[PDB]
Amino acid sequence: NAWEVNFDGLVGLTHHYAHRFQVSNPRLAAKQGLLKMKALADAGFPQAVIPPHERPFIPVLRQLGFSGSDEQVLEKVARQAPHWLSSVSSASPMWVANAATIAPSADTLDGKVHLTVANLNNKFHRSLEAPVTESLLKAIFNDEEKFSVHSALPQVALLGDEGAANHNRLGGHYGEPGMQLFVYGREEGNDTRPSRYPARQTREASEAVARLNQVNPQQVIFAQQNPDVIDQGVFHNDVIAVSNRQVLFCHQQAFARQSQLLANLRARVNGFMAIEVPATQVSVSDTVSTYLFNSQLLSRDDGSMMLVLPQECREHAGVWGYLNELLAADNPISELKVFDLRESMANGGGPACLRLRVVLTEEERRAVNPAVMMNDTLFNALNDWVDRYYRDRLTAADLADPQLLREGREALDVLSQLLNLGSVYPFQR
Amino acid sequence: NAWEVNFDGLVGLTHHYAHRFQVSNPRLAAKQGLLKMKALADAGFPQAVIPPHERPFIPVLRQLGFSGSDEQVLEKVARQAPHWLSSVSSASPMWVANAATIAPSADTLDGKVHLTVANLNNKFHRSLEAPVTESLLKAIFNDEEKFSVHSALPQVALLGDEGAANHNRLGGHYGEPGMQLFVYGREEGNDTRPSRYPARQTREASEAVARLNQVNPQQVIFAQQNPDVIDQGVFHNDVIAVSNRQVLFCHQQAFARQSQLLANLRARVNGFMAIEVPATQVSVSDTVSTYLFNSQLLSRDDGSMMLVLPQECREHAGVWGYLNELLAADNPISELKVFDLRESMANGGGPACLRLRVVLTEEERRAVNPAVMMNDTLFNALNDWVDRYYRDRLTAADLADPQLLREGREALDVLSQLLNLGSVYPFQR
Ligand SMILES: [K+]
Ligand SMILES: [K+]
Repeated sequence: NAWEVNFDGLVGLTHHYAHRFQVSNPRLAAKQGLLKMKALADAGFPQAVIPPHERPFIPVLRQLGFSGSDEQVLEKVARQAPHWLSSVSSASPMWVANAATIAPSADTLDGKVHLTVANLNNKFHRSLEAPVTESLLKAIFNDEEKFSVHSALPQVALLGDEGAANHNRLGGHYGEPGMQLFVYGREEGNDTRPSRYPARQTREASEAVARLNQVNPQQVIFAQQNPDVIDQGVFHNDVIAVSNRQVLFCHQQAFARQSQLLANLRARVNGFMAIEVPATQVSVSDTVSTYLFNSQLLSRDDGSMMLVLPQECREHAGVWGYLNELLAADNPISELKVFDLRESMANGGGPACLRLRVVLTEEERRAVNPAVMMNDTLFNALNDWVDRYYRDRLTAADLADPQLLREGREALDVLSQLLNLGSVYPFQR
Repeated sequence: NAWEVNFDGLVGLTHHYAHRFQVSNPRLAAKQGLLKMKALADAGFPQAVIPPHERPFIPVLRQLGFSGSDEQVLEKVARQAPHWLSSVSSASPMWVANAATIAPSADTLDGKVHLTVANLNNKFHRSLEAPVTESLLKAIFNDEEKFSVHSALPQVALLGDEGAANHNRLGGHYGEPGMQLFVYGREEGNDTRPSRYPARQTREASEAVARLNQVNPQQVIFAQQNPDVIDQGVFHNDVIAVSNRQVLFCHQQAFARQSQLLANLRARVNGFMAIEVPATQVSVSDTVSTYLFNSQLLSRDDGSMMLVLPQECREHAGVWGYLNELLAADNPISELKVFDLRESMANGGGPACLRLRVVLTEEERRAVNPAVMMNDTLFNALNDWVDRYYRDRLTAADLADPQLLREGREALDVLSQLLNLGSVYPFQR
């Protein structure tokens, strides 16, 4: 039987702000993330980890015209065009919800697990991720008889893809064929689209990923996000809705043709249950500020569920009130769990943004690189690694420091050994 | 003694329309282009050629999720999503003015000729060109002691680059250090930008290419295109202005701060002469429909110049009238030459769009692959090749034909032998 395994992103050393804060705490950011990972693991929810990337990323600076040695390039950019430093030093890869789109073997035509890297074309600093993200996935899901990793879609606005963050999977047990729901923000020919915040996900992209992941045509549904919610701050579906098994926890203003979509899911998903949060109870604004929907909806063995939320949801009387009501109402959600993720939330990432859901059978679980599976040993090893290399204070100005560069290179080289990934980074090649 | 050599694009076999004409004539399109090439060569203007690309381009269709053999992929796309066929079968590479940005050795810090491939990120069908365009340039400008080809900038809207079409070079003799003028349509932070037709060229990209091409900082000027002209159809600078030696032939509504730009050129370029066409005489509309500014401004040995224009300029009484006046006025232009380029103009390409200007010293000219330099032998060989493989009629519907695919592959394989390029195309690797 298959279980849903969460793969979380280990915050990188250059985590920074580019709130009125300019000083970040990389070390604390990583520790907060590790704590969430460990807690869930300890509670019985399969957990794994995905490492940070090479930052600053000098290769793209060379692509931009700066030549010399890594340190000279860094110096030239610092002196001539320092704004690029921030753009090539983001710890954004930590939000693995955007790393790729997953298709469990129960939904594929060739019976293998498929993962398609997201190009993340809309944002320059995130578009840099794809190549390295592909290497990491291939080093983690290395067994080609069980896993199939596809390269990201062409890097153009027409095929903007933000991955799992806009993906959903509904059904009975995880191991059974499920219904996949792809949410997009825009499509060619459709005049209905955001007018203040461009849509990062296009239907053309979603459909291509569906194709690449060999998804059964009858087990896929494409739905357009409500354009008005996007203009309010919902840049990904995972900020206004989340799914798990037969449940779809969403805001009433989440989808363009919501009524139609839900009815369709009810007809196609056995026992499907939609939990819509009316705007009266919680507004879109409240949703965006608390990240109520960027929560993880987990399943226990008895069929009950747990909601993992960021601290902002508890600090908001209105949302907390709603959650306690939901807890007592007639539905699977029987527990609420809150985590302090201030560092990630400062840059726009909640509990779900930091994780990538991968349903794996018992045999597939065994095929995954064991060095990335969470347990006491990995937890302690990572914590020590963080205490050794991560700084407690960082600003954009420190990105020009050659020593930060050197520290990050050693750190990643040591981590690649710890996670048994080999020479997975560009600088190692 | 350096000369400016024109490298024209040989129209590909899939030239088609995706006016209301639906039937294209690939063969005629190629022959019209060859005729212009030959005429200029015969008149004494150094001329060379750049081959078409692999079309349909199946590899991108696979990236989009269609698997199987080349024929099956083609079949699946034709049946499932036929609109992709057109987007991967464009003969757009013919407009080599967008292939890359050139820096003559007289302007470079390392004394070599630099060529940076344009990403052409704005349009999906043209963004496919970069990789193959890079291989072709490296096979034509193969001597690395004389030429340096740099890969295209990252494929993101922030770094949209359309190449030479937005470039200009002013100065005395071609071989002397010249003043480079980079024209862009938008830049970050600048609220001044097109509002109807997105700007394909960003200042950030222009500046990066300037760096890649090792351009002397004092020999470069960045100027913003007038946003109002862009919204009227001027998607590239070579549709509203053209330079040559000490002359800059442009429309009065060409640049944002025109007065300041021209005064600056007057101060930095000896003998600089700006020929501004007032709106009263020729409107922007007239400009866009006739392609008056997408003309080639050539130099003869005595210092006189010749304007190479598309038929549309002669057919427009107003523009033709202005040209005759310009010919008699006090300036270097002493001759007008018109060519029939209806096929290319049908898709938005005039004489200049079909050519890439490369200033080369005598030694550099000798270093260029001799097999692509224009002469009677190459001219006759190419015309025969065209007659053998090009169809007289074509529509988007024919792009699904496996036989057209096979014809194009053999044609390109034979052409690669004729032009002594080796296995330069993906299908040959
Ligand atoms: K409940
Ligand atoms: K004249």
